[PDB]
Parts: sequence; C-alpha cells; structure tokens
Amino acid sequence: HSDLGKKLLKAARAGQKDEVRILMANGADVNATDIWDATPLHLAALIGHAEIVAVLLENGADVNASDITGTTPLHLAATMGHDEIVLILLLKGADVNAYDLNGATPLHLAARMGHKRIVLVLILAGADVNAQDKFGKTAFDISIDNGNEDLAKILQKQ
Amino acid sequence: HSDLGKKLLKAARAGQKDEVRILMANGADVNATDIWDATPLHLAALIGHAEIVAVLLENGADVNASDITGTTPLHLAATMGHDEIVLILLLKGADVNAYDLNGATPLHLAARMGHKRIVLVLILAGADVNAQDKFGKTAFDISIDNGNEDLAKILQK
Repeated sequence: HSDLGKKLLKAARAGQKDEVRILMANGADVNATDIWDATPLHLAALIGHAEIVAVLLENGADVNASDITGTTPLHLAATMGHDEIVLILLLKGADVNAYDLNGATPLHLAARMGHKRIVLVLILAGADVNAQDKFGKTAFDISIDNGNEDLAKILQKQ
Repeated sequence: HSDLGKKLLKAARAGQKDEVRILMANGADVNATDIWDATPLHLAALIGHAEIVAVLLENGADVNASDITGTTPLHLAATMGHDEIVLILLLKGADVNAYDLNGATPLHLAARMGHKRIVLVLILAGADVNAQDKFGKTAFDISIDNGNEDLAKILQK
C-alpha cells in the first residue's frame, strides 16, 4: 500500500506515462504523499508532464493538495510556465486563489516569473487580482516592478 | 535502509532531536532523500530546528544538498528568517551563492522577505551582491521594488 504509492511518486517524477497508467490500474494511491507533502500531481505539475497530470486527475487526484510550504500543483505549474497544465488543473477544479505560506497565489507567482499568458488564463479563471501577498503586493504591482506595463493594464480589469 | 532513512526524514521533520541521534547511531543515511530530493537537513532548516541542523551536520550531512527545485537548506533558512540556522549552515560550509531553478540566491530570498540581519550575515559570509536572478534582478533591485530604503543602502555600492 505504501509500496504502490512510492512507485507512483517515482513514476510521476520521472514522467513515465505508461507506468502511471498501470500503477493506477493496479490500485495505487493517487494521493500518496512524501515527507515534503508532495503528491504525484505536484511532481507532474512541476516537471511539466501534461498527460500524467490529466491521468492523475481522472483517477481522483486531489487537485488542491498543498505541500509543506502550502504550495499546490497550480502554484507549481504557474511558476514553471506550464501553460497546458495550468489550464487542465483549472478545468478540473483547482482553486485559483490558493495561497502558499507567503500569501502568494498562483497569479502572484506567474506575474513574478513574467508568464504573461498564464497570468491572463488565471484572470479568466477568476483569480482575485486584488489579492495581496503577506507584504502587500498585487500581481499588478509585481508586473510594474518587472517592467510588464502592458500586462499590468490588463490586470486592472477595466 | 529505506526504512531507517524514512524514519530519519520523519524525525527531522517532527523536530525529534533524540530520535534523530539514535537513528543516526544505528546507521541511518544522513543524506536520505524523499521524492522532492528533500534531505533531513532541508526539513530541519525549513522548520527551524537548530539543534537537529547541528546534529545532522556533525554526522556528515551534505550542507549543499539541493532539492528538485535547486533549493538548498540555506535558501530555506534565509527565506524563513531562521537567523541561527543561517549562521550554522554557513559555518559548516554552505555555499552562500547557491542558486535555485530561478537563479535566486539566499541573498535574493532574504532581501525579498525583508530579513535585514540575514542580509547582513550573508554579505559578511561572501554573498555576491551583484548576482542576478533569471530575470536580471539583484538583491538591491528587489529592495528598491519593495521600497526598503534601509536594505537598499546596505546593498548600494
């Protein structure tokens, strides 16, 4: 039981799509968690394996699982710039306004990394553009700081 | 070995100092890693358990271990504001200029979080104040963006 979950974590990290499918067919715990509170979905969202993300979600993966830093799969995909994964997660119910241990939402992180299309997707999905991180910054502020004035204008939602 | 390493990871995360000591005496791998490539030292640095950090380092923990995001224990301690742990890690050989997957060094992270004393410590320890992250930002730039006049002057040339 522990064993199949560990195998699934390893397969998700390694991007082994067919192994993920067989492990799921054999009853592996889709929400197996390691010491960092990382789940298979976190690993797949970090590395960018879109088919694995979709397979895990189809099999009941917790789309809003938070690791020990409060980081969700959506945070990871938004930070890494994985556009397709951001969209899949959102369509399968990811909480667009989840916040990590710093009060950062996925919108803050995408703005910080300058991922303009992801920022726009998150707005479209209902991200609270007025949300402030623990220090008072909005995605608008971050975009100004990063010289992305055009994106800041869109973030105003006017 | 997987068992003992997993037990050590769990004891480090939980802050169980005597259990950490006993597990290591019984041969647990001080550099055991989970799926995130987190080691016991990462967990102890994140949570802020200074004695466990010290015990792990006494037993040969890799002070520069990097997780799957390129994050070292010093990055975690610097972000969390764990002054004592930052100091212990540096004294035991942590690379003050290690960078994560975003090119962030510990100095960038401490500057972003406004941890003035940690910024000063990192400078004293040889932090490269001219280090740029993946987006061209130095710690000085971050302090300006945050309106942190005190930190900006500390970092100004």
